[PDB]
Amino acid sequence: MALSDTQILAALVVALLPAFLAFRLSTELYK
Amino acid sequence: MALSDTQILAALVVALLPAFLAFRLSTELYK
Amino acid sequence: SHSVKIYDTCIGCTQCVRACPLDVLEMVPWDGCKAAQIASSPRTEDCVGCKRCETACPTDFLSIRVYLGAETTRSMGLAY
Amino acid sequence: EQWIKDPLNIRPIAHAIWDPHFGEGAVNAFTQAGASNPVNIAYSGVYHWFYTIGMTTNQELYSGAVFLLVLAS
Amino acid sequence: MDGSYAASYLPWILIPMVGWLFPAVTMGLLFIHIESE
Amino acid sequence: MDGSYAASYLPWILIPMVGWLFPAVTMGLLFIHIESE
Amino acid sequence: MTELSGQPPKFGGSTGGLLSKANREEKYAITWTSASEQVFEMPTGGAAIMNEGENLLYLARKEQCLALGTQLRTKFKPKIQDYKIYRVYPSGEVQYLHPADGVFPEKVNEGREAQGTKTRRIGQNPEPVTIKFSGKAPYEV
Amino acid sequence: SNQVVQAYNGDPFVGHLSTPISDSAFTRTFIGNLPAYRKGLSPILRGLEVGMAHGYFLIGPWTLLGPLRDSEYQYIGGLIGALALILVATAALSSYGLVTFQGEQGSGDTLQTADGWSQFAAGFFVGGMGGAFVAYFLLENLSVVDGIFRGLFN
Amino acid sequence: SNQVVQAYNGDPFVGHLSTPISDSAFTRTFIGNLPAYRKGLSPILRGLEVGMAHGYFLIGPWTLLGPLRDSEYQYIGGLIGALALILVATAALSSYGLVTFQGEQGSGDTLQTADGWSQFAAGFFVGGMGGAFVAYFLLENLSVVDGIFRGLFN
Ligand code: CLA
Ligand code: CLA
Ligand code: CLA
Ligand code: CLA
Ligand code: CLA
Ligand code: CLA
Ligand code: CLA
Ligand code: CLA
Ligand SMILES: CC1=C(/C=C/C(C)=C/C=C/C(C)=C/C=C/C=C(C)/C=C/C=C(C)/C=C/C2=C(C)CCCC2(C)C)C(C)(C)CCC1
Ligand SMILES: CC1=C(/C=C/C(C)=C/C=C/C(C)=C/C=C/C=C(C)/C=C/C=C(C)/C=C/C2=C(C)CCCC2(C)C)C(C)(C)CCC1
Ligand code: SF4
Ligand code: SF4
Ligand SMILES: [Ca+2]
Ligand SMILES: [Ca+2]
Repeated sequence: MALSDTQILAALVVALLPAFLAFRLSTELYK
Repeated sequence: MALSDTQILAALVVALLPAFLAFRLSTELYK
Repeated sequence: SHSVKIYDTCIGCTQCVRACPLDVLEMVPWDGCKAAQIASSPRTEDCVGCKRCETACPTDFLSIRVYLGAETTRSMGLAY
Repeated sequence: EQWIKDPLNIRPIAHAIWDPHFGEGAVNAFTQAGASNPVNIAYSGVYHWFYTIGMTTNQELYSGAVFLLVLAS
Repeated sequence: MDGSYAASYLPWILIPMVGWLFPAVTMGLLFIHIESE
Repeated sequence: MDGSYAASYLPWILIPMVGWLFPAVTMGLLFIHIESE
Repeated sequence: MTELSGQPPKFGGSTGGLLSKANREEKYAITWTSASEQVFEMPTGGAAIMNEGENLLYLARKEQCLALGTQLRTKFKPKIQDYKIYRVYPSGEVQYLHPADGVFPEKVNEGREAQGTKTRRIGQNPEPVTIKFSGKAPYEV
Repeated sequence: SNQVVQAYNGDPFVGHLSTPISDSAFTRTFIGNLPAYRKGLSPILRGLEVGMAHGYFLIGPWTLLGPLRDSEYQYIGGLIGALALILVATAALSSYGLVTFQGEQGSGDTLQTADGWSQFAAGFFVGGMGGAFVAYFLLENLSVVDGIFRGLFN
Repeated sequence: SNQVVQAYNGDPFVGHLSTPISDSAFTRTFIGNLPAYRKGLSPILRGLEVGMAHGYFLIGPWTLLGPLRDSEYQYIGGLIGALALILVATAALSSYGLVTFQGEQGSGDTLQTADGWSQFAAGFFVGGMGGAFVAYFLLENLSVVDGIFRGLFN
């Protein structure tokens, strides 16, 4: 009934793109 | 009735001098 | 570089000069044909050996020959 | 020396095998013609040649190998 | 894999020599030779 | 110390990463940035 | 001759252009005088906007420069026949290559010299037996 | 304008494109700060940096996929294979610097010089065998590393 | 003529003879391509090359003839003896370069310069202890090396 390892890895992959998008926002907020 | 290790090492030593003589022939054929 | 030799069978039809896309051939004056001109190749270090001058020539066994000799950066046609 | 005893059934051996990529099947299948090391069955005619010439022991044709090394030198 | 013949220790060092040590120094010497001026 | 949950192997590498590998390269990048000209 | 006067044409940039041979061994440069702001296809790849007036374009091989000269002389109704192809070294020297005599090589003028002209047919060439070890060529000698 | 891909370094006749993969700000601040490219280093240190990340990962494909993963000498065979690969690697690049930088000996950009590339070869060899031996030592004592990351030696 | 031994480098007053051992083609292309003599290297790389062949063979006389060949700690005592010898060796040659190249600091032939000989000392130490540890590691795991040369781990 608990979670699986593939759900945790999918959560890491689906949170990888907020890291890229926050990197884009931080870069354009610096300049 | 088979060979011995000293016969193999003597074969290597008696074939060492064709290596030196072919090295001499290759050097004088280059020049 | 290649060697472009031009023989005396040339009739001065200047097809080979306008066919070569590298400006090695050029028409010099002459007195051995009706057109009174013959092709000549001074800039043979720029010839790649493409033999496009030996496709537009009207004589039997065409009067211009390109003997493929040594190679270099120009004769191999390299942009690198 | 084991080929001249019965040259109708036993197989001649060219040389031995020493590549380190052999597993266990390739060692248990290449130990042919009665030899504990992996060998390679000779298909050239050197054994029938050396028997027809009159060579019996390995020592005389080893001495022929040393003689040909000197002749090549 | 072993050797029933005499001097079984000798292909144990001659197979890696002619396989690696001879062609590496041959290609090294040849690449130094054919690319020098 | 282990993990009864799914993917117990993952904090085993994420705790030293965010503890050492993230702040060392963050302080390295920041010290290179704030002291350059 | 020694100085290249011109402006670069309007071009977005390509990949088949000047490689690392340009700043190391040699490159080439074509200069021509346009009439309008038309469009020409460079042999590097794609199209470019030919600027008005005298413009300069850097290329990597002489064959690309002569292919551009053919495109300038045939594929335009104001036929541009006043282009100059130079060879630029990384040392800075500029060699006037084409049409260096001043007139095009397709027509004849006085001042040229017959270089590489034989006085025989190809059937009158010598045989490679008589010059078998002279080191020369059967067509040269 | 709003176009993100432009000509490389202004002039549009060099065969390259200023592109968000090629010539973005992040690329020219990350590739330009890699050890083979960042300014102010001797080639011995930058070769030592390049060598360590290459030695550290070459242990992997032989300890997990090599022929000695059957037996108990797994990491020893992995280290031996990676030491052979880095020895061949430094032989190749030291012979490259031996044959390429003979002659004119250009002054600037000291990595592309014969003494510079030989310093790079010495650095690559030290970092290569050191990264290989550290990855071997951290893979062989994996029970110790697991014990000091889980905290069971207390 | 047919004489094979001549004067050294033309002039017959230098105390040397151009000889098929001294000044043959093979000698001046083999000694001249040894690491201490071939051109285009920094002294750190050529010291690292000289150090490796010296560390690799110094394990031998103590693992086969040293006093620890009786017990099971044979190769450990051989490595310890060779590490002591290479440490004394690099102490001797670094002190040599410390005391010989003080003063005028001649420009050309960079090996015979104080910074050059100190680079040679650092290279000799790294290659020395590395060749010693590799020969120790390849002698201690000799069952592994015999298994991967005979091919019995498959
Ligand atoms: C990955 C696969 C692989 C590899 C690497 C090898 C490798 C080898 N096998 Mg092998 N083998 C394999 C698969 C493989 N095998 C398989 C699947 C089988 C079937 C079961 C066999 C069956 C087999 C037998 C039966 C024997 C070998 C032997 C050998 C060894 C050759 C001895 C040697 O070095 O001579 C040197 C190699 C050569 C001379 C060949 C190279 C020829 C070159 C390319 C041409 C010349 C180039 C140029 C002109 C000169 C070189 C230039 C250079 C100097 C710069 C060698 C270690 C033999 C052995 O143990 O040695 C006695 C042997 O008897 N193998
Ligand atoms: C040309 C003939 C010839 C050929 C094809 C081979 C082939 C072989 N020998 Mg071998 N051998 C030869 C002559 C030859 N041998 C001679 C004359 C001797 C006496 C010194 C030996 C002594 C010898 C030993 C002691 C061993 C081998 C082994 C081997 C095998 C592995 C390769 C190796 O390590 O060799 C390396 C060989 C040597 C270092 C010495 C021989 C070198 C010969 C004299 C040079 C041959 C010149 C050749 C024609 C040059 C070709 C030029 C061409 C590329 C243009 C391989 C089957 C090994 C084996 O059985 O493994 C299972 C092994 O342990 N050989
Ligand atoms: C012809 C000769 C030859 C020989 C003898 C070998 C031998 C070997 N190959 Mg191989 N191979 C060859 C040709 C050859 N190959 C060719 C032509 C190819 C291309 C098709 C391959 C492709 C290939 C692959 C893809 C693989 C092998 C592997 C192996 C090894 C199997 C066991 C192992 O993991 O070793 C362990 C590794 C070693 C023994 C490496 C040598 C390191 C030594 C011990 C260090 C000695 C250096 C020392 C400090 C210097 C001494 C100085 C000297 C002067 C004394 C074995 C040593 C397998 C492997 O894992 O090898 C890494 C493997 O996966 N080979
Ligand atoms: C902001 C909310 C938040 C907080 C406070 C934490 C806190 C923690 N997480 Mg975590 N996590 C989060 C969100 C958060 N997480 C999200 C959204 C995910 C899904 C990808 C995860 C996935 C995750 C895993 C898979 C693991 C943890 C673990 C942990 C613990 C150890 C730290 C660590 O290794 O994290 C490292 C976390 C990551 C590499 C991914 C999460 C990064 C998030 C998305 C960034 C949060 C942005 C943050 C607000 C920025 C602050 C800016 C501020 C300084 C100005 C720690 C309790 C570990 C644990 O349980 O150990 C016992 C562990 O294994 N987390
Ligand atoms: C927040 C994160 C964090 C984490 C995860 C740890 C974790 C640890 N601390 Mg620690 N510590 C922290 C914060 C942290 N600390 C802070 C903030 C302080 C200051 C108050 C301290 C002060 C402190 C002291 C005073 C001591 C520790 C010790 C320890 C270790 C106990 C077991 C041990 O001896 O390890 C053994 C050591 C290690 C595992 C070191 C890491 C070496 C790794 C394995 C090598 C990997 C490098 C590799 C080559 C590079 C890989 C590249 C990468 C990209 C993959 C443990 C690893 C004790 C200790 O002995 O640590 C040395 C100890 O005495 N810590
Ligand atoms: C090209 C296809 C291919 C592949 C994938 C393999 C794969 C393998 N072979 Mg193999 N082999 C091949 C062709 C291939 N072989 C051929 C043609 C032959 C000759 C006939 C052999 C002969 C052979 C032998 C004789 C043996 C193997 C063995 C093996 C295994 C271990 C070898 C090893 O450690 O590699 C080492 C490889 C490396 C060190 C290179 C790693 C490259 C990395 C991963 C690239 C990473 C790129 C990165 C992800 C990109 C991003 C980087 C950055 C930007 C982040 C492995 C599964 C051995 C075994 O035991 O089989 C199980 C073995 O004994 N092979
Ligand atoms: C007999 C003299 C002698 C000795 C003992 C050595 C010993 C060594 N050399 Mg070496 N070398 C020599 C002469 C010698 N060299 C000469 C004359 C040249 C000029 C061609 C070179 C050029 C050279 C280069 C370019 C490199 C070495 C390297 C090395 C070291 C490890 C690799 C090696 O060669 O495998 C041990 C093999 C032997 C001892 C057999 C010697 C046979 C020939 C003469 C060696 C030729 C080297 C060859 C080009 C590459 C070999 C590597 C190979 C194993 C993959 C080792 C300490 C490498 C290194 O680690 O440096 C940092 C390296 O990159 N050498
Ligand atoms: C000069 C004669 C001599 C010789 C041959 C030996 C030999 C030996 N002594 Mg010894 N000893 C001697 C005098 C000698 N001793 C004296 C005068 C004393 C004082 C009274 C001692 C006191 C002594 C003690 C107290 C002990 C020994 C021990 C030993 C043994 C091991 C030592 C060792 O590892 O050496 C290390 C040597 C080296 C690292 C140098 C190697 C030199 C190499 C081989 C030269 C190579 C040149 C090369 C071949 C040329 C070509 C190079 C290139 C061109 C190819 C060894 C058999 C030990 C033992 O256990 O005895 C069995 C021990 O405990 N000795
Ligand atoms: C993040 C990221 C990335 C990256 C990734 C990767 C790929 C990484 C890698 C990593 C790695 C790959 C790492 C490694 C490391 C290593 C090291 C850390 C090493 C060290 C070494 C040592 C420690 C050694 C030492 C020594 C000894 C022991 C002895 C001998 C000598 C010497 C001294 C050398 C990318 C790019 C994608 C992008 C962005 C993101
Ligand atoms: C052939 C010949 C010869 C020679 C011989 C001999 C004498 C040889 C030697 C040899 C040897 C003597 C070899 C050796 C080698 C070595 C090596 C190969 C080493 C390596 C090393 C390493 C691998 C290491 C690494 C490392 C580590 C591990 C860690 C620390 C650091 C380092 C990085 C360093 C003569 C002259 C007579 C003449 C002619 C012929
Ligand atoms: S094409 Fe032939 S005939 Fe015409 S000008 Fe050229 S060489 Fe003479
Ligand atoms: S080979 Fe080509 S470049 Fe040379 S003359 Fe003929 S057409 Fe012109
Ligand atoms: Ca296995
Ligand atoms: Ca003892």
